[PDB]
Amino acid sequence: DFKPETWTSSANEALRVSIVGENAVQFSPLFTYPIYGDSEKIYGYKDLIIHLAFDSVTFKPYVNVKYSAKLGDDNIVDVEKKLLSFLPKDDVIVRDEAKWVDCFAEERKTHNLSDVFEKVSEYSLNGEEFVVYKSSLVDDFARRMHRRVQIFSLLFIEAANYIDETDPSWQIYWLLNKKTKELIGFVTTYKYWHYLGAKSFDEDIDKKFRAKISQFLIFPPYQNKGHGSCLYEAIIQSWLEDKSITEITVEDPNEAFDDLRDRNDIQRLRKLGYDAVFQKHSDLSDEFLESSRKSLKLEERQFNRLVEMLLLLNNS
Amino acid sequence: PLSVDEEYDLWKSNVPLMYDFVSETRLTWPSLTVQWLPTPVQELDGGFIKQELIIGTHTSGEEENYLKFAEINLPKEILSPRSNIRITAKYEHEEEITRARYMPQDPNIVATINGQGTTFLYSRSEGLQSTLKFHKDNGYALSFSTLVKGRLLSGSDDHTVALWEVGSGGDPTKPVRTWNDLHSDIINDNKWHNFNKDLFGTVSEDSLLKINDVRANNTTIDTVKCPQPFNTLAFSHHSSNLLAAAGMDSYVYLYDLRNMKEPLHHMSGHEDAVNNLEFSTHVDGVVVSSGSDNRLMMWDLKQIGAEQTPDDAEDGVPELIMVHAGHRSSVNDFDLNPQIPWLVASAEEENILQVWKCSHSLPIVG
Amino acid sequence: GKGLGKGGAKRHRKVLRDNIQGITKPAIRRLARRGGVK
Ligand SMILES: CC(C)(COP(=O)(O)OP(=O)(O)OC[C@H]1O[C@@H](n2cnc3c(N)ncnc32)[C@H](O)[C@@H]1OP(=O)(O)O)[C@@H](O)C(=O)NCCC(=O)NCCS
Repeated sequence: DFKPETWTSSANEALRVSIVGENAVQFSPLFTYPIYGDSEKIYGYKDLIIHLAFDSVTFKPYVNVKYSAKLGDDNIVDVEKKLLSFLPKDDVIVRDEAKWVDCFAEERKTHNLSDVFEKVSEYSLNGEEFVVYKSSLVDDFARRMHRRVQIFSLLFIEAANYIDETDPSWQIYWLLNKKTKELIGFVTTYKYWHYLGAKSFDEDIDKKFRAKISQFLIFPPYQNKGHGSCLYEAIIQSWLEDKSITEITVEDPNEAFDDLRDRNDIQRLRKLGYDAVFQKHSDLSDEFLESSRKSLKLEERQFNRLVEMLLLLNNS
Repeated sequence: PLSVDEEYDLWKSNVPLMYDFVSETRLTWPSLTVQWLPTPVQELDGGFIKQELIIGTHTSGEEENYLKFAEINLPKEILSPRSNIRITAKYEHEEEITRARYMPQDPNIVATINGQGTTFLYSRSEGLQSTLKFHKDNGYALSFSTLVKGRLLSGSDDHTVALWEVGSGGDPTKPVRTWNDLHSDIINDNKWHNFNKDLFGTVSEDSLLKINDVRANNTTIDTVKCPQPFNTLAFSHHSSNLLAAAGMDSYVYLYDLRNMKEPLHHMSGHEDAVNNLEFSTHVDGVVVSSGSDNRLMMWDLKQIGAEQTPDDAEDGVPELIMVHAGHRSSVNDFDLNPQIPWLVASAEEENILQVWKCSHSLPIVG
Repeated sequence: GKGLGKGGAKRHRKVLRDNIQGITKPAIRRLARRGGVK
C-alpha cells in the first residue's frame, strides 16, 4: 500500500539523542521547534532517522542522517545542515562512526574538566561520588565544552536561547561523576548588579550582585536520582558563602524546578530552626524578617511563599 | 504593524487606566527645551494648583524666537480633570533656544544657549540681562550648579566647554575657564555632580565620557570609552557615586564614580537613540529616559536583576516601570517636577507638549 | 537579552488568559510597562 504520509515525521521522534559511555543510551528531545520549525514536523523523507550522539565524557558530537528515500527538491529541508548549524563548527563528526570513536578515545586521554576548572563541592549518591565544578565562558576549554552541550538547552528547556559566550558575567557549573569523569549535567548562571539604595551603595566599594540560575540541566539518563537537588544545593551553598551575592534568583522556572527549589529551600529553613520562628505568635519585627531574608539570600517572592507555607504546615 | 497614528489612538484609549492625568497642547512652534520652575504649589480660586514651566521656540528663522514662561494650572487631585495653561511672559530671543535652565539659588534668573552657541542670561522680571559669547557653533549642553550659586557650564558643537560664574557681582559675560582639550567632537551634554561642587561630567560625539574637576590643572579625573556616543548623562540625587549615561546604542548605562572601568549595568527598552536622562529627586533609584523612538521610559534601579514570571519578562526587563507612548515624534526634552513627585512635562519634535502623571496605583509610587 | 538563557520564543502562544482580571491593580502595572500600546 502507498503511504505518502510516512514521508512526514515528528521531529521529536526522528531525532535520536544518544549519550555513549559503556553503552549507548538513547532518548527523545522534548523540543525541536527551534531547529525544525514550530510544527516540529519534517517533510520529504521516508523512514527518517536523525542520530545525534555524544561521548559520555567529552561530549564530542556525532551526526548521522538516514532515510529509505527522499524527495530530491530545493523546497525540501536539508535536515543534516539544519542540525549542524546548531552545533559547533567543525567539531562534529558526520556519518563515520568509527572515525567518531577514534576521536573521543584520543580526547579522553587529554585533560578533564576536573583538571582545569575550579572545584566547588562533592556529594555521594546511590553509593557513588560526584563533583561540582565551575568556570567562566571565556576559557577556551570551557567554551569548547559548552558549545558541545548547548543544544541540550534547546532540546529540553522550552524557549531556551544560546547565551552570549563573550559576556564575562556568565558562570557555568559542571556536574561530574568523580571516578568516570562523565558529565552528569550543567547549569548556566549569571550575576546582575544589585542596587541596595544610596546608603548601602555609598558605604561599600565592593560590588553587590543578584545571582541567577538560568539553564539548569541534568541529562535525561541521570534524572530522578536526586542529582537535581544535590546540584541545586551545592550551587546555593557556594552562593551563601559568596560575599558579593545578596540574593539567589531563577530565570523563568518551570513547575519541576519550582518543586525542587521549594523542597530544598524548606528543608534548609527547618535545618536552620525556622519552624520555631515562623509561628502565628512569634515576635516577628519588620527588621528581623528583613534580616532573616537577607541572611537566607532568598528572593522576596520565594521568601514570602516559604514563610506562608511554614505557618500553614506546622499549624494544620 | 500599527502606524504612528494608530498606535497613538491605542495609547489614547488606555490613558484613563495608566495615568492620574494627561494634558496635551499643540504649540505654534516646537520647543527644544522644557523645565519646571521650583515655584511652590499653590491652590488658586477654582481649586486649580499653580505650577510654572519654561519653554522656548524654534521658528527656523521664520519669525522672532521667544523664551516663554507658562503657568500650568493643574487639577487639585494631581497632588493626591483638566488644566488651564497661560503664557505669562515672552522675551525675544536671538535664534532658537536649544536649552533654558533656571538658576537654583535664584530662579528669577534663567540661562539659555542658542543655535550659534551664544549663552544668554534672562531675568523673569526684567528680560534679557547679559550675552555670554565664547562658543562659535550651536550648543546643546547647559547646566547650573545646585551647589555654587551662579556656576554655569556650557558646551558646543564646536568641541568646546566653558565655565561661567554669573551669580556673584561684577561682570559675568566672560568665562572664568574654557576647555579646548576635553573632547575632539561635538559636546552632547555636560552636568554638575549633586554633592561635589567641583565635579562635572561631559559626553561627546567622540565616544568619550569624562569626569572633570574645575580646580585641577589637568581637569579630567576619569575617561570612559563609550560603546557608541552618549548623548546625555545624569547624576544621582541620592548617591554621591552613581550616574547614568545613554545615547546612540539605545541602552541606559549606570556607572560607579569609584570604578569607571566598566558599567554597573545597562537597561534595555528604547528602540533608538536615548537623548535625555534624569534621576528622580523624590525616589532613590528612579531614572527617566527619553529618545528618538518617541518614548519616555521610567526605570527603577532597585529592580535590576529582580526575579520575574515568564509572562512578566515578555513585557521587558524588571527595572522598566512604565513607558510613556503619548508622543508621535522624537522627544526634544522633558523635566520631572521637583515639587510634585511623578509629574512630568515632555515636548516632542512636532509641536506637542504633554503634561502627565502616571497612575498612583503603580507600586513604585506606593 | 543581557544574561538571558530563556529569552527565546515559546512553541505556541496560549489562548486562555489567567489574567481576565484586567482593569485591576497588577493589570495597571502590565499596561504601564506595555505603554498601553500592546
Ligand atoms: C529535575 C531534574 C534535575 C531531575 O533531578 P531530581 O533531583 O532527581 O528531581 P526529582 O524528579 O527526582 O524529584 C525529587 C523527588 O523527591 C520526592 N519528594 C519528596 N518529598 C516531596 C515533596 N514534599 N514534594 C514533591 N516531591 C517530593 C519526589 O519523588 C520527587 O519527585 P517528583 O517531585 O518529581 O515527583 C531533571 O528533571 C532535569 O534537568 N530536567 C530538564 C531540565 C529543566 O527543565 N530545568 C528547569 C528549567 S531551567
